[PDB]
Amino acid sequence: QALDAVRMRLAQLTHSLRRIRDEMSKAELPQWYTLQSQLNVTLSQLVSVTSTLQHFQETLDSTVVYPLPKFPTTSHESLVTTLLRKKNIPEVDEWMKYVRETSGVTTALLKDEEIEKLLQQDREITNWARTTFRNEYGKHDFPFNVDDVLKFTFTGEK
Amino acid sequence: DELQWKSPEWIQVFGLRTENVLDYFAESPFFDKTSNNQVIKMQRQFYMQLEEELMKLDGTEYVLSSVREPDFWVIRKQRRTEIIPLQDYYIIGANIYQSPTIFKIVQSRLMSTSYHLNSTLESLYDLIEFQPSQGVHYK
Amino acid sequence: MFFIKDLSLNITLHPSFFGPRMKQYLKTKLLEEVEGSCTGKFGYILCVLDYDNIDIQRGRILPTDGSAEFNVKYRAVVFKPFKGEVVDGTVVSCSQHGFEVQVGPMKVFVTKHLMPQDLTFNAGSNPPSYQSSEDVITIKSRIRVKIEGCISQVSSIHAIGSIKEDYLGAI
Amino acid sequence: VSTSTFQTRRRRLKKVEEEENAATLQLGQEFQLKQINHQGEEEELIALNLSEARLVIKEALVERRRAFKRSQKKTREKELESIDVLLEQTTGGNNKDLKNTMQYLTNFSRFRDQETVGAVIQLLKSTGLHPFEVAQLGSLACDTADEAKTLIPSLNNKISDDELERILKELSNLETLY
Amino acid sequence: QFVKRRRDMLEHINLAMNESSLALEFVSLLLSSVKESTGMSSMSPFLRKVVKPSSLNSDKIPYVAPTKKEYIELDILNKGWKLQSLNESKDLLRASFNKLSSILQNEHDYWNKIMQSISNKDVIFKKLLAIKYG
Amino acid sequence: HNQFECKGCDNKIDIYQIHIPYAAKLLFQELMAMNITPRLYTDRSRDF
Amino acid sequence: PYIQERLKSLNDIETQLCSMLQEASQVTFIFGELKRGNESVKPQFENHVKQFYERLDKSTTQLRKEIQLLDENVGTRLLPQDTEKMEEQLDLLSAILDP
Amino acid sequence: KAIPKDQRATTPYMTKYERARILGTRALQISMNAPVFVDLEGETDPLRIAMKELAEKKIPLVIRRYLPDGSFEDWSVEELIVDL
Amino acid sequence: SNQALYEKLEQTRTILSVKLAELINMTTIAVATTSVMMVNNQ
Repeated sequence: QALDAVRMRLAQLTHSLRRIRDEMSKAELPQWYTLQSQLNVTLSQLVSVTSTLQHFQETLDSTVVYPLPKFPTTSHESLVTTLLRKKNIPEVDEWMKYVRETSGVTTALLKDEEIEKLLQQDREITNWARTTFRNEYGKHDFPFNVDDVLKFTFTGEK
Repeated sequence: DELQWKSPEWIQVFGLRTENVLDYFAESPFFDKTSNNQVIKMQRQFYMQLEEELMKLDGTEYVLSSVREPDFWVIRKQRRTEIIPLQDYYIIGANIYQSPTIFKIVQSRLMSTSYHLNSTLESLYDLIEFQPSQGVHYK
Repeated sequence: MFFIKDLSLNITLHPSFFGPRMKQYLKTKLLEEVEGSCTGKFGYILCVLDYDNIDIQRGRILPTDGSAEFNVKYRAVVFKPFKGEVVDGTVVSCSQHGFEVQVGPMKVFVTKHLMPQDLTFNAGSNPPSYQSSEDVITIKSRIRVKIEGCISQVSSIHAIGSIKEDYLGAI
Repeated sequence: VSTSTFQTRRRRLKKVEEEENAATLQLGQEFQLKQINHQGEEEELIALNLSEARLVIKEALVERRRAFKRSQKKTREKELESIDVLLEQTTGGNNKDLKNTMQYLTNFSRFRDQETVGAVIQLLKSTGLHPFEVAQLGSLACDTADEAKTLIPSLNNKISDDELERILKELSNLETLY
Repeated sequence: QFVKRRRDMLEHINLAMNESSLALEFVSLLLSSVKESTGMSSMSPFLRKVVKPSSLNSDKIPYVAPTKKEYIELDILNKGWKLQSLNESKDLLRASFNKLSSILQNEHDYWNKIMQSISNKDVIFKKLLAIKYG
Repeated sequence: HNQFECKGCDNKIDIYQIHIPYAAKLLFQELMAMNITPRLYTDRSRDF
Repeated sequence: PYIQERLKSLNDIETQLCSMLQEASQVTFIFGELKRGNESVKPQFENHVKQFYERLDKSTTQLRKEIQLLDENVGTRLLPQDTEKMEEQLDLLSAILDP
Repeated sequence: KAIPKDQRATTPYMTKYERARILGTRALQISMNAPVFVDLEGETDPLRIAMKELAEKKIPLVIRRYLPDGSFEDWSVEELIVDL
Repeated sequence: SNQALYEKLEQTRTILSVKLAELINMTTIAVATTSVMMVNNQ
C-alpha cells in the first residue's frame, strides 16, 4: 500500500519532468508564469514523495531487492545493475563531500561528546531563534419621486 | 550496497558452478568469517547434506535462492531462529552483486532528481529581466 | 447509484431562429430546460455530457405556424435515490425532530426515532446536537445514512433515512 | 417538453402496475440493467461511484468550456475553489443542484486520479455483480465483508465472504491520501 | 550566449527527468509482483515487453532503522548543508537588494520626470506610456 | 404551480397536452359516463 | 499637485519595500552567523531582522491606506482651446505690425 | 423505416398538394418573421415571397413521403420537378 | 474593481510575512537537500 503511494508520487514527478522537457524543446519557450507554476506543482509532488519516503524509510530500510528468476540476467545484466544502482549521483555526492567539508567547521574529531556539545549549541540557538520569532511576530498587527414630478408637469397635481 | 566484487580468475582455478558458487561467495569480500560456513570449513580441514547440517547448527545462514546455470542464482543471507531473512545477494556473470536496500536505491533516485532540478532552476532563474510595468520579460 | 442515462428532449424553434447559429441555440435551449431539473422518473438531471456531439437531428416543421420541432438526443449524469441505498453525506440542519443530511443534490431526513438508543437531542449544546456518550451529531458533521424511503415531488425528490442499524451513523 | 427516455412501453390503461424500488436490486423500469443506446444497440446500465462521477462531470464541464471559447472566436481544498470557477463559466449559474453535487462529490470521493479510478474499475469488474453494487462498493468504504453485505444487502450470496474481503483490501490501498 | 545558456538549462532538466522516471519504472515492476493490481501499467512498453511478469522480492529486517539511529553523523551533515545553503541564499539576496535598489532609482527618476510631466488634458494609454497627439 | 398528477395512476410525470374540439372532450366524457373507456394515446403500438 | 503627492507617497512606499528586502538579507546572513556560534551579532541580527519587520509593517500600513484614499477619491479628484490659438496669432500679428 | 435515396421510387415531380403545402408553410414562416432565402425584388406578400423562393429552389424544406406500410422517401424541394 | 486590488494586496502582504517567518523556521528546521530546495521555493 505504501509502495503504491510511492509509485504514484514517482509517476507524477516523471510526468512533470517530461512536461518540463517538452516546454524546453520549444524554441520560444513558454510564458514564465506557467513554467513557474509547473515548477510549483513539481514542488508539491516531490515534497509528498520525500515525506512519504521518510515516513516509510524505517519500513523501506527494512527489505532486500534482487532480480527474480524471470529476469533476463543473461542478455542484459547492466540494465539490472542500473535499476538496482544505489550509488548516488557522483556530482550530488561530490557536492555532498564539498558541502560537508565546507559545512562548518566541522571535522570528524570531534569526537562525540564535544560534537554533541556542538549539536547542543545549534539546538539552543534554534530555541533562541524561535523565541525571537515569537516576540517579533508579537510586535505587529494582523430626493423625490420621478414619476410624481413628471405627473405634476403633465396634470398639475401635487 | 554501492560496490561490486569480482574474482574472475577464481572461476579459472575451479570453474563456476553451484557448490562452487557457494564457495565463490565465500571468496568474495562480501563474505563473513563470522558465519557458520567458515566454522564447518575449518572443522572439515582439521549440497543438500549441507542444508541438513545447517539445521543442527545455530547461527547466521547463507542458502541457495536460485539456480539458473551457468549464470544466475539468488544466495540468501538469513537469520535462523522459523527462518527470518537478512539480505539477498544475486550471482550473475561471475560478479558478486551487492544487496542494496530497498530504501537506499530510492534515496539515490530522490537525490539525483532533486540535484538536476536545482541546476535547471538556478540557470533559468538568472535569465529574466523585471520591470514593474513590464513584469518579467526574457531578453 | 449516480447513473448515466440516454435521454431525448423535444424543443420547438420559432422560424426566426432558422439562422446559422441554430444548432447552437438549440443546445443552449437544451441545457436551459433539462440541466438542473428534477423528475420522479429519472431523478435529478445534473449535467449533460459531450456538448459537441449532442444530436440535433432534423426538425419536423409544424403545419400551422411555421415553427420547427426537434428531438434532441443527449447523454446525462443523473441522480435518483432508492429505498435501501446507503449513503454518506453531511448534516445541514438539526432540530428536535431529527436532522437533514445533504447527499449530492438531495437531502435525506433522519427522524429522531431511527437513531441509536441513548443518542438523544440536547438543546443546551451550541448548536443543538444529538449527544450520545460516544457520539455528537450537529450541524456540520459527516453521517452515513440508510434511506428508508423516497418522496417524489416533481421538482425535487425528498427522502427519509435511518442511522439505527449496524455500520451506520457517524464516520 | 418533459424529457423522454430511450425505450418503449405498452399503455395498457392500467396505470396501477408500477412496483417499488429497493436493495433487492429492483431499481425503476427506467434503470433496469438491460437498457438501450441512442444508436439503438442494447448496452448495460452505467452506474458510477463517486470519484468516478466526480471525474465524468468535471471532464464534461471542461469539454464544454472549450466549445464556448471556440464559439467565442466568431489538493481537495484548492479544487473546491477551481470547480466553482468552472461552474460559473459553463453552467447556467442557477444550477444549485449541480453546485452541491460537485461540492459533495469533491469532498466524499475516495479516488482522485483517472488512473486510480481505472484501477478500481478493473478490480471490481471481474466479480460480475450488478452495476449498482460495484458502484456502491466504489463509494462506501468498508472493512469487513459483513460491513459490505450489511450496507449492500443486494449482495448477500452473490460473492463469497472471503473473496469480498480480498477486494476490500485492494480498494483500501488504492484509496487516495488526499 | 543566451541561447547556449538555455541549452545548458534544458540539458540539466533533462537529466533530472531521466533519473526520476527510472525510479518510477523500477517501482512499477517491483509492485507488479503483488500489487499492482493495475500498478504494472505504469511501466514503459519496451520495459514491459522485455521483462516477464513476477520480478524481484523482499526480505524482513528491523534494526536497519536502529543502526541508522545509532549513527547520528547524518544529522550533523544535514545541519551543515542547510547552513551552506543559507549562506548562498544570503549572497543572492544581497545582490537582489542592490539590483532592485538601482532599478527603483531609475524608475522613480522616470516617475519624477513624470511628476514634472505636466498636465491634465491629453490622453495617455499603455508596458510603456503613449500619448495621443492627434 | 406547474403540478400535474393523475391520481389512481399515481403519475405525476408521464402527462401530455392535446388540442381536440371541445365537443370531442364532451363526447369522451359522455362515453365515460356510460362506462366506456376512450383511451387516448400519443404513440402507436400496431405498425402496418 | 495632488497626483504628484500621491506618486511621491507611492515612491516612498517602494523605498520602504526595498529596505525590507535588504534587511531580509542581513537577517539571513546573520542567522547563519548565530548558528555557527557567533553570538556577538545577536544584537545586530535581531535588530536588522526586527527593523525589517517594522519597516515592512509600516509599508503595509502606508500602502493599504493609500489604496483606500484612491477609492475614496473616485469622482472627486479622480475620473471614474481655439480661442487660445487665435490670441497667439493676433499677438503675432500686432507684433509684426508694430515691431 | 426510411427508404435510401438510391432506392427512392415515388414521382420525381412535385404533387399539387406538396407545392400548395410548401407555399403555405413558407408563406406562414415568412409571415412569422422567418429568414427569407431570396432577394425580395420589392415583394411584401409572404405567398409571393414563397413563390419566389420556390421559383429559385431556395426553400430549405424536405417532403417526407409516407407509404401505406409506414416507410418513407424524403425529397428536397430543390430536387422536385415543378411542372405545375 | 479597486477593492479587488486591495484584497489581492492584503493577501499578498500576509503571504509575504507568513512565508518569511515560516521559511525562517523551516531552516534552521538527501533530506537536507530537500529542505534546501523547499527553502529556495519559499
